[PDB]
Amino acid sequence: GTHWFVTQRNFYEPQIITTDNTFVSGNCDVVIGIVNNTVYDPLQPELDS
Amino acid sequence: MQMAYRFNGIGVTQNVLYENQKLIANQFNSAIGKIQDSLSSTASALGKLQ
Ligand SMILES: *[C@@H]1O[C@H](CO)[C@@H](O[C@@H]2O[C@H](CO)[C@@H](O)[C@H](O)[C@H]2NC(C)=O)[C@H](O)[C@H]1NC(C)=O
Ligand SMILES: *[C@@H]1O[C@H](CO)[C@@H](O[C@@H]2O[C@H](CO)[C@@H](O)[C@H](O)[C@H]2NC(C)=O)[C@H](O)[C@H]1NC(C)=O
Repeated sequence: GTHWFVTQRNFYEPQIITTDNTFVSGNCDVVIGIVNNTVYDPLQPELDS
Repeated sequence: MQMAYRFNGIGVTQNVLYENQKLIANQFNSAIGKIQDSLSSTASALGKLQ
């Protein structure tokens, strides 16, 4: 309703959308139906150490 | 998304579909449209049922 997660296909188990479970391809204008949401980087708290 | 999961089934990543969706749709429409011409011209395909 407000926040975006990623699940597996056959069982609802939501997880935070990071750079580990997603892969980067292309840019924004080609994909039809794309949305806007932040993708979390796990390296940032280690950079804040 | 169903077509993307079919491509992920046959070992091709989803960005191939999501960057060529219009081309894939046009190819599918042409492939369906050839079938009507083939069935209207050649009536010997139904030899098993005949
Ligand atoms: C949809 O998911 C979001 C993200 O988890 C929920 O927002 C959180 O709700 C919990 C409930 O206690 C809070 O502690 C968090 O602070 C909320 N925000 C975040 C960023 O985690 C939300 O409640 C869910 N439901 C709806 C209807 O939006
Ligand atoms: C997702 O964000 C992009 C930009 O980050 C939005 O695209 C437009 O981008 C230009 C240049 O950056 C802005 O001047 C426009 O204001 C943006 N459009 C809008 C409606 O804000 C894109 O529209 C965003 N998509 C969604 C669904 O919010």
